[PDB]
Amino acid sequence: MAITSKKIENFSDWYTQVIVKSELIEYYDISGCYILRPAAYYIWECVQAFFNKEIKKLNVENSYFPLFVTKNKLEKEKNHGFSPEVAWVTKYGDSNLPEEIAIRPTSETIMYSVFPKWIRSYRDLPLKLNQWNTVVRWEFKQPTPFIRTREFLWQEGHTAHKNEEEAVKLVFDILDLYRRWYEEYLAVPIIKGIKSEGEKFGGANFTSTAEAFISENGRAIQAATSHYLGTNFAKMFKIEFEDENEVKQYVHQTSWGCTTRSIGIMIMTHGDDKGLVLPPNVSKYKVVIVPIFYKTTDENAIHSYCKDIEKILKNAQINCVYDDRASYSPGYKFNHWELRGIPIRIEVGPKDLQNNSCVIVRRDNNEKCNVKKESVLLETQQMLVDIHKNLFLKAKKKLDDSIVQVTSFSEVMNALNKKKMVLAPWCEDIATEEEIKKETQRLSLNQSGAMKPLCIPLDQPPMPPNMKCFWSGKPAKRWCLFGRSY
Amino acid sequence: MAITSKKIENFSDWYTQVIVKSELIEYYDISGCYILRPAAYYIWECVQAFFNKEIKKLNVENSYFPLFVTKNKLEFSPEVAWVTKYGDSNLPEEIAIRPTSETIMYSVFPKWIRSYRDLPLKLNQWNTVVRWEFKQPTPFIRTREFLWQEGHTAHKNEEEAVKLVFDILDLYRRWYEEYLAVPIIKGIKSEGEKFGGANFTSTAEAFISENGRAIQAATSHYLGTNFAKMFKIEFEDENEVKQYVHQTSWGCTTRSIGIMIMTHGDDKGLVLPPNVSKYKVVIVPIFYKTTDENAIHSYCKDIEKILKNAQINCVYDDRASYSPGYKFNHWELRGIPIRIEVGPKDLQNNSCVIVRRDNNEKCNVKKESVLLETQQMLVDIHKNLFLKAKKKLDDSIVQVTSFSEVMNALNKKKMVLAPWCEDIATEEEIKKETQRLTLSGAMKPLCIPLDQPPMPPNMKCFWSGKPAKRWCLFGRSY
Ligand SMILES: Nc1ncnc2c1ncn2[C@@H]1O[C@H](COP(=O)(O)OP(=O)(O)NP(=O)(O)O)[C@@H](O)[C@H]1O
Ligand SMILES: Nc1ncnc2c1ncn2[C@@H]1O[C@H](COP(=O)(O)OP(=O)(O)NP(=O)(O)O)[C@@H](O)[C@H]1O
Ligand SMILES: O=C(C[C@H]1NCCC[C@@H]1O)Cn1cnc2cc(Br)c(Cl)cc2c1=O
Ligand SMILES: O=C(C[C@H]1NCCC[C@@H]1O)Cn1cnc2cc(Br)c(Cl)cc2c1=O
Ligand SMILES: [Mg+2]
Ligand SMILES: [Mg+2]
Repeated sequence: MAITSKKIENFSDWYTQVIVKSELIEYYDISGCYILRPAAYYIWECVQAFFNKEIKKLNVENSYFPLFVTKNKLEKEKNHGFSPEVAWVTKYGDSNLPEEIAIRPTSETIMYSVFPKWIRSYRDLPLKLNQWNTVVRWEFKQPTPFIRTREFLWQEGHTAHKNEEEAVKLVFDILDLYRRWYEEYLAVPIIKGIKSEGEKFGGANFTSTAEAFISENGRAIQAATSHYLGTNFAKMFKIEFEDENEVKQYVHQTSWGCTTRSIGIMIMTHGDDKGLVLPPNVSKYKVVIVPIFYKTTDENAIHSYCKDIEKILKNAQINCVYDDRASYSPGYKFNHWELRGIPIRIEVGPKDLQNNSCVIVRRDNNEKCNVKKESVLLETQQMLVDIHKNLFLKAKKKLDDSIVQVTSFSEVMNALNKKKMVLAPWCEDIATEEEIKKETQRLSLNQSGAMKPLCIPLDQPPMPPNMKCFWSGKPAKRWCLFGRSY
Repeated sequence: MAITSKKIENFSDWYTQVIVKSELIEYYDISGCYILRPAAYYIWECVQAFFNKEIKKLNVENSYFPLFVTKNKLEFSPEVAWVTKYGDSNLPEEIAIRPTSETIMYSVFPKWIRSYRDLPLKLNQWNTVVRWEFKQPTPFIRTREFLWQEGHTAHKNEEEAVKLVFDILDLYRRWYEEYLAVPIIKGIKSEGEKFGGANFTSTAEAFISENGRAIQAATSHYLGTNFAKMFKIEFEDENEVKQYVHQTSWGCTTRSIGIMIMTHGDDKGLVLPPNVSKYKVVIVPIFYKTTDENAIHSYCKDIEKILKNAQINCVYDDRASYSPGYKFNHWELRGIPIRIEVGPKDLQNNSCVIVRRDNNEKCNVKKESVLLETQQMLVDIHKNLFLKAKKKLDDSIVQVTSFSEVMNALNKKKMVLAPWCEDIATEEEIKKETQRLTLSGAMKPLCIPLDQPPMPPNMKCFWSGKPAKRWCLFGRSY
């Protein structure tokens, strides 16, 4: 088992190979659904634990609402173009249901229908809820393991506040928790930003977003969402509270979500030609121990040594595996565990046993270092930190190198052709969005190739005071990130 | 609000009132589906964190398998929900929502298991399933959708598998007893009540005194090679000989929450084992003057700090809209284990008043020691709840030798322990005759308990008169 396609040459097939052979997923006889094996789900558990800790600090309470929602309830607020993606239960056994029932594609209509019962006065606020659940969307866009799946795991938070300031504050708090969840657990850098009027969630006042970029195929991917919903849903669902004068006021809402797409983003960011590369924080085993016998008499000495090292790491709660299987060569094992993304390999040969040393090898850059057994615990600890740092830094470099700043449309296509995004001064007129889509599609016929507004970044470079929009020529308001996406 | 029906007098309405007014659930416009509000879901998270910790000591690895299973792979029948449409178009073939995941997982087990080095395979899922139940649903107890976990393992032999079966069963015991303060009885299902694909089903049974109802609390099966043969799950042993795997499966649902409520709830509302209550303590201030307000606020906050510094989550109810009485009632209703009242008189003593939820005992405590006496109290409450429940379980069993004795016992809201021949045949006979004489009156074999009383040398079966093999538990259920 080896990775047959190179990441830069054939990214799609490299991806499918990596995720199957590293034992993250199995494919399934229902298109767009994938089995999450222990190695994948472990990553989900880690980020889940982190995120739970941090939102409980914000006093968000977990909850669980039904998987099913009635047609009447799901469809109450007009359509507001999701309808072909709804999966419908039409019967139980061989008996038709009087009315069909939908599986949740998200929980707005389920939760907000009961919010008025729970919110009567200003004394009931804020209301802060989260769910860890599964949803179903029958994606017609190309399904891709983790990135776009028809059933996926995720978290949805919904809150309601007495005013705008408090809700918006929470929207950005959540957003930085997403930043930390990418950075600290997946070693993935993201760009924070505000979605254009064309790209935001229809029900939202504004949509803030974390964007990632896969440099290897030049594609941006939305990494997480955090919305200021204002009073839009409060009006739709009649969610009001009597204020301190017993005057009825609309709540100010937020919602926010992040999915197993994250695992996908992480795989694509750090994976190399040898396979999966895991940040230590989301790998079950931090270290693999591999014995080496240069045709040596005593297997048992080396075995006992290896065992000692394993006990040292395990006792320090650094989980590890000792691969003592007789039926595979050391080289086989090196490759096998590289493919599975074990952050550190420790090799023990006969020479090492004589010197009370061992050889430590980093998954990320393949650097080796002979070190004394009695120092392995401190070395390992530090190395697991270094690895994370390295991964993050490398990813950040690629991210920063993927942003070409431009001032006129004339520079754009070149940039797109080099698998980059563009940062451009933009008038933000809603009409220009589809225009820019159409033109970049058309011009891509020569080189979907359309580029779209990814986000208005929080980190704006200086805007020269007479600067014009790259596209319309009108006055430019802010810098916007554009690029091709998933 | 308060509880309008008494537990002993009208159990159903009491239960409905308690779950809604203590803010555990909201009813929903699809029958048998219930919203889990933060207080119920918190309970679920606690027992989940515990179970995860323990199965992870057994090298069980969590995973997630799809909600959907194809018609082919799936093939009880009318209980499955079918998705047949996306938007306005029909799926070319209908897909089911999982009622359980045996066919989803065991289909892929052959690919993952090649040799004894791949064994044991130990997987768990925290997920949801849907079963379209015929019976009227009961919040937590029997719901159309429920959360649960499913564990599935495959071992190289019978011995290892069976040992895992009972390790898991004990973990369920601890789930109920150390976290929900509910006593259970370990037993083995009769040959008609067991899981069909199983070699044997082990089970934990609970009982509700007040309505005389037995509830299956959790399951742990030895599956032997049944599924290994039907699904072709084989491993190369250490001599390169192919052998069938020996499998196990086990599960426990949000029903456990129900079992706890019913067990500990009283006529003031919810009663919670301290470890599954978000707030262990509510601190309530008591005023006379506007002058007192500051000194009592500070003091209160001080207590708060102490508790929270010792990782004891608590709520200071400094609301002015409400009287201390209303507060007491409100937080008792929501099942907070401890109430610390702080008044002026207490303030002059550097003391306060601590009040227990389970038995309403009050006592004065000096600020300096509040921490230590709260910790102890939280232990004591759990213990008291468990012990009391245990008594009520023990007094719920009536040992009989002939069917002559059964019926009075049943009608006293009891279950019977009887010597039985374990003839599958006798199982529906007994049920047809027990109800002849919104829930059924029939009684069924609950479990053949692991702790067997001695069987007198030639004792006859309480029903068929044939020789008795073992002592079995019989009773009414949901
Ligand atoms: N099918 C999917 N599988 C996995 N993750 C998804 C899927 N659809 C959306 N997400 C992610 O879920 C988060 C919440 O997304 P949401 O607001 O529901 O996205 P959306 O409106 O559907 N945008 P789109 O990706 O174009 O479908 C986003 O950060 C997406 O990255
Ligand atoms: N509808 C339900 N809601 C909640 N818990 C349930 C439900 N059905 C079964 N359980 C519990 O889930 C656990 C696993 O049992 P399982 O084998 O899945 O069902 P079961 O034994 O067939 N129960 P039943 O269908 O009522 O005869 C047991 O503790 C059951 O009591
Ligand atoms: O799901 C959303 C908005 C937000 N819901 C809570 C978590 C964070 C998330 O961004 C946008 N969205 C995305 N896909 C959908 C698909 C269908 Br089908 C429906 Cl009915 C509705 C939707 C839908 O509302
Ligand atoms: O669900 C089971 C057996 C075990 N599955 C894994 C966890 C523990 C549990 O006891 C029994 N069971 C109960 N109800 C079912 C309903 C339907 Br519909 C189907 Cl198809 C199958 C079943 C079914 O197999
Ligand atoms: Mg979408
Ligand atoms: Mg059933």
